[PDB]
Amino acid sequence: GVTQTPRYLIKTRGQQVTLSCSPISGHRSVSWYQQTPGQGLQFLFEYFSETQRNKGNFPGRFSGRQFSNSRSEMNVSTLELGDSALYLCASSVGGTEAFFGQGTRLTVVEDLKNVFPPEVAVFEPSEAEISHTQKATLVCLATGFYPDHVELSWWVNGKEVHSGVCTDPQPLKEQPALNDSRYALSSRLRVSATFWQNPRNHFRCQVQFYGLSENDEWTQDRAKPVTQIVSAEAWGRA
Amino acid sequence: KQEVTQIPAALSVPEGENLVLNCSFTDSAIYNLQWFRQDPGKGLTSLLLIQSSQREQTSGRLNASLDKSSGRSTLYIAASQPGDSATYLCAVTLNNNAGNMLTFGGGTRLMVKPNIQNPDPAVYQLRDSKSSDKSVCLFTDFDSQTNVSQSKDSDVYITDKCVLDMRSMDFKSNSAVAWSNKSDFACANAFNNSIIPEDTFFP
Amino acid sequence: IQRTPKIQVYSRHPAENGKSNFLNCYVSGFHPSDIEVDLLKNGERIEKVEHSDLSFSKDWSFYLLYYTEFTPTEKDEYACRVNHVTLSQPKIVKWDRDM
Amino acid sequence: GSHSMRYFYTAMSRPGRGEPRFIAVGYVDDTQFVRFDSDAASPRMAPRAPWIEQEGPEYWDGETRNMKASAQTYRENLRIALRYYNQSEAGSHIIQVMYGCDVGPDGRLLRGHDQSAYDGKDYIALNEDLSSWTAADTAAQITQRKWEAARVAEQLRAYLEGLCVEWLRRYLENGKETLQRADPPKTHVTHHPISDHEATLRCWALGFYPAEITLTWQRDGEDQTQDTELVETRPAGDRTFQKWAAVVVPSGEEQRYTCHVQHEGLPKPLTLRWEP
Amino acid sequence: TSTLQEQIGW
Ligand SMILES: [Cl-]
Ligand SMILES: [Cl-]
Ligand code: NA
Repeated sequence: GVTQTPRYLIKTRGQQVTLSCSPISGHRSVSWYQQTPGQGLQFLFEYFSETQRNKGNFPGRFSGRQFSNSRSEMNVSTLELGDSALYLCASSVGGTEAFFGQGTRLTVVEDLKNVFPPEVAVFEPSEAEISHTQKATLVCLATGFYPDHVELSWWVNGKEVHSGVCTDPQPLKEQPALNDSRYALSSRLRVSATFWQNPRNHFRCQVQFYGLSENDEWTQDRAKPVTQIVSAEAWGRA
Repeated sequence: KQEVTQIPAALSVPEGENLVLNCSFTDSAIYNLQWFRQDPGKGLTSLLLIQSSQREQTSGRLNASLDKSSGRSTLYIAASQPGDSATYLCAVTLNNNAGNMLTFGGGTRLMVKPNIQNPDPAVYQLRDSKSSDKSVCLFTDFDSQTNVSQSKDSDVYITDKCVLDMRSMDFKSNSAVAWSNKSDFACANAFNNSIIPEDTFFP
Repeated sequence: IQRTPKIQVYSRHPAENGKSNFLNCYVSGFHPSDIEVDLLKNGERIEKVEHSDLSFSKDWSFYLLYYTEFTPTEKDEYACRVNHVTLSQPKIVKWDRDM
Repeated sequence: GSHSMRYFYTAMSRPGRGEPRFIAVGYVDDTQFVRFDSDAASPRMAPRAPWIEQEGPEYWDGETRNMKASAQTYRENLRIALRYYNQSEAGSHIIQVMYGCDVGPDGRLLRGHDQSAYDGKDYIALNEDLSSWTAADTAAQITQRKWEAARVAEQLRAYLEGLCVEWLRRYLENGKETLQRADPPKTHVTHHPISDHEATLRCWALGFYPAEITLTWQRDGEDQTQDTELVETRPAGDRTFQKWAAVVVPSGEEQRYTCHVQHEGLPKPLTLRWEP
Repeated sequence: TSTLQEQIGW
C-alpha cells in the first residue's frame, strides 16, 4: 500500500514540516489532503511527472514536490495552531481509483513543555460484579497525556486481544477550559469470572505514546516526553 | 464547483435493522464514486468503488447503487452490526482527473447500538489507591436506550458509553467509566447528571 | 526512417507589383523534425521571417509554414532555402509567381 | 457538417543539447487554436486563434500546468523507449501523439482517437471500441500490457466521450463564424504556352476553408488523372488554403478542357474553363 | 482541462 512518514509529528508554532508519501509501486499520480474535524477533507494539490498539475485553495506556505520515482513530499511553512490535522496522501495510475496512506497526524503546539506522556493504571474487577454477572471487567486508565498521540492495546498472556475490549473513541479533556489541556482515555476488558479466577492468566494494558524526537530540545526538570510505551498489569485471582 | 453532500450527517440505529447512507453530488460527469469508512484515530478504509449507474457493487452486507443523471448514490448496510459504527464518507472523482483527486462529502457518523437482550444495569466499585490516587466506578449492562451525560463537577471525569463484544459467548455489553480524586466521590452519586434506570443495582 | 521535405514557394494572393502580399515557404512530408528554413530576397537572408508551430500529418511527417510580409517588384527575385539531414546540401527553391 | 478536435504532441530528445523539447498544438478541424513549447522563455499554453483568446486565467493556468506535466512525462517515455528498443543514449529520438474526438452535425461523438508513434512509425493506438489497443511492434506490446493492467483505455474513454466532446462543442459555438461557415474557393484558370503546339492549363483554388478539396481536369468530359500535375494543398497563412491542378494541352483545343472543383463551401460543384 | 490529463507512462 501507500506509505506515509512520519506517522505522528509534534512541531512548534512558526516552524516548518516536510511530510513524505511513497505511492504503491508503479503509481504515478499523488494527491495530498488535509483533514481537520471542522473543515473535513480538503484538497491540497496533485503531482504527476514531478509537476503540480492541480492545486487547491491553500496559501503559498502549503507547498509540495514529486520525485522521478513518484515519491511525493509536502511542506507547511510558518506553522499555525490551526495547522494541526491528519495529512493524507493518495495515489493512483491510469484508470484506477484512489489508494490512501495512513496519514501523518501533526500537532502544532504552543510549546514543547506542553508535551506529557500518559500515566497508566489497571483496576481489577469488582467482586460484586463477579458474583452478580459471573463476568469480570478490568478498567485501564491513561491520564495526563498531551498531545492525543496514543495507541492503547490489551494483552492477555503475551498476545494482543480484541474480543471483550472497548476503548473510548475520543479522549476526555482534563481541563476543557484550556487549549493545551491534557487528555484521559479509558478502556475495558471483560472476561468470564472463571478466566479472571486463574492466577496463570496475565493481563496488560499498554499505551504507545508518540512524543518528541531526538532533535527536539528539553529544558525541564521532568524526564523528556519522547515516544514510549507506558503500561500497567494485573494477574488472575483465585 | 463539485459539491458532495451526505445528509443526514449522523445516524443512530438499533442492531439488526437495515440502513441506507445517502450521497449527492452536483456535477454528474464523474468517473468513480468511492465509499470509505474512517475509525477514530485512523485514516481511510476503502469499502466500495462504483462507476456504472446500471451495475450495483456489493461486498458482503455492503451494497452500493449509483445514479449519475440524478447525482445520487446510496450505500446499503443489511442487518447492521455494532462493528459497523464509524464515519462513512462518499467521494467522487471527475472524468479527466487522476482517481486520487476526490471531492469528499462531510460524512455520516453511524452508530449501531447493541441489542441488550437481558439488561442488568449496575454501578460497580473498582480497585482503591495502590498505584493511583483515583477510584473508578463502572456503570454497565444497561440497555442501549440509556444515555450517559458528562459530570457537572469539574473534579469528576465521565466517559461516554462504550460497547464490548464477547464474541466467544455471543454476548455484548454497554459501559461507561467515572473517576475522581475527591474523597466525597461515591458510586451512588457518580452518574447523577445522567438518567439511569430505576432498577440499577448498587452493591 | 528519414523523409525528405517537399518545398513549395508561393505568395498568399496572386502577385501584383508594388502591392502588399505575403511570401510563403511551406515545407512538409519530412522526418525528423530538425529543419533549417530561410526566405531570400535577391539571394540575401530576410531577417523578418516568422513560422507556424510544428505540427504533423496522419502519416507522422512534419509540416511548417515560413512567411514574411513583402511588396513584390518585377526586378526582385525571391527564393526559399531549406536544409535537413536528408539533404547533402541546402536546397534553394525560387519563387515563380505563376505556381 | 462533421467536426473534430485534435491535439498533437511532438517530444524530441537531443543528447548534449539540453532537456528533450516538447511541443503541443491543438486544432479544431483545420484551425490551430493553442500552442505550448517547452523551449519558450516562460512555457505556457497560448492562444493561436481569435475565438480562444477570450478564455479566462483558470483555462490558461490549467492547460499550462497539464502541458508542463506532459512535457516531463514524454521525457520519461523517451528514456523508457530506449530501454524497450535496446538503443543507446547517444541518439536523438522522437515520440509523437495525436488524440481527440470527431462529432457529427448533431454534436454527438462519432469516434475517439489516441495514437502514438516512435521515430515516425506507429507505436500504440487506442482501437475504435475505446477499450482495447493496437501495438505495432514488440516494444509497444510491453506498453500495451502495462496499459491494459492499469485500465488506461477506460481513463481515455471517459475523457474522449466527455470533456473532449464538451470542449469541442464549446469551441465550435464560440468560433461558429469561422469554424462553421465554409469559405468557398476563389477559382481561376491560367494559360501558359510551353511550346509551338502545347500549353499548360493551371486550375487554381484560393482562400478556401476547410482544407479538404478535389480538383479534376476533364478533356471533353473525360477525367484526366495521369496528365495532371497536382500539388499538395498548402496554407495561405490566414487560416485559408490553396491548391492547383495543371494539364498539358494541345494549343487550340484548350477550351475542350474543363476543371471540376469539389468543396464543402460550394452548394454545387463548380466547372471552370480558360477564358482568354 | 480541454487537453487530456495523462495518468501513466510508456
Ligand atoms: Cl514515506
Ligand atoms: Cl479536487
Ligand atoms: Na523495461
